Amino acid sequence: LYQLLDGDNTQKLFRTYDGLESVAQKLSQDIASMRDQLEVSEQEHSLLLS
Amino acid sequence: HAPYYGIFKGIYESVRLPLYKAPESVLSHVADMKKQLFFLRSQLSSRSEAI
Amino acid sequence: LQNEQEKHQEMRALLEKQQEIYPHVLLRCLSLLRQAASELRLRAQSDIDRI
Repeated sequence: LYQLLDGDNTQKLFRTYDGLESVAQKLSQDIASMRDQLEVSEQEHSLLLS
Repeated sequence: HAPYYGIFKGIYESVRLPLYKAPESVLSHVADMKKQLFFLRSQLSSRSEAI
Repeated sequence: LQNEQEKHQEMRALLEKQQEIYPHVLLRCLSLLRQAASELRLRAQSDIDRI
């Protein structure tokens, strides 16, 4: 689950459970932030069209 | 009753996996969330190039 | 539910393609109207009417 979330990129000698929850929260925030950026891009495109 | 239940509950709330779901569905759900993130990245790149 | 999620993605991809094409059609129409206004009305016709 940690490998699925953070990839192989972090050579963290120790994986923690707080670290697992943090990377899970980050995936959820990255999806939310990309939806918000897409919605801003839709508004900009709608304003250009108008 | 597992001492780790409080931690996995926080992970399920973070990944938006319902508590009634099978525990084997967790890795498959996170893999589909990563697929969704990659799709939204492609979509934003397309739309920014079109603008 | 799965079929309606697939239909959602397919309609969204079709919507995004039409959103890319529509501004370019409007820009071509604006270009033709600008040519009619600047080259024909303000210049070529104005010179005809003076003479």
